Amino acid sequence: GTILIDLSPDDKEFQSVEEEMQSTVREHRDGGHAGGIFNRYNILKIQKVCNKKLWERYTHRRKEVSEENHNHANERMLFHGSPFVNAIIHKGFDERHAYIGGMFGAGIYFAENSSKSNQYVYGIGGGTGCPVHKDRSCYICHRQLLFCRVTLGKSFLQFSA
Amino acid sequence: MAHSPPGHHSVTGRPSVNGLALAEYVIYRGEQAYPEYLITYQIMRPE
Ligand SMILES: O=c1cc(-c2ccc(-c3nnn[nH]3)cc2)oc2ccccc12
Ligand SMILES: [Zn+2]
Repeated sequence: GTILIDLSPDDKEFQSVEEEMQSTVREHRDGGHAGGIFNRYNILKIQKVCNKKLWERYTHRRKEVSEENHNHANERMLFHGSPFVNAIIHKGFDERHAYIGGMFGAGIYFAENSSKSNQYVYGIGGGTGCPVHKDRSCYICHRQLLFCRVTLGKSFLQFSA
Repeated sequence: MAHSPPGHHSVTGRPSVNGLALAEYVIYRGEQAYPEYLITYQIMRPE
């Protein structure tokens, strides 16, 4: 059911997504161990993900949340990096995409910092890096992130290191 | 998957040490996210 539509670099939509990606890079406390050493990306392609069933599932749940939270879905656009990106775009997020050992429990994790999600593209801790060179800081291999629409509703605030 | 804290739909991880870090978020139902853009990229070696 999923189709992928390429955005042109000329399109304001490509440009706004690129800017969110580049402007949210930060340095990480691991010195680059998980995600590599970099200040910016080379963006190769941005595709819009279109799946009617998965959209309707999302908007159904969003309305339920909104009605439980003074008509406020508290919707954000956040990054997700994962080895399962191909499964996610075809079948949607589910329990298989949970971070069982995450610090806030077994759920699906998203970041405001693109460079945070980048740390998970090759797995937890960056796994063994890219499949081809086994390099977590590979500058050759193509990586993929998702920029997702996420309904937070009433969010539990956890202060943390 | 775990459950959301009772009475909440998500968790927000507010960083309280690294002043440069932005927030991280956790949802406990797959239906609460739609993967809207797929971005293909390389990280760039600093100069
Ligand atoms: O983008 C994220 C992906 C994930 C993530 C975590 C575990 C997996 C996973 N589970 N098994 N292999 N990888 C995949 C993606 O973790 C994050 C944690 C904090 C902030 C963002 C993320
Ligand atoms: Zn590589």
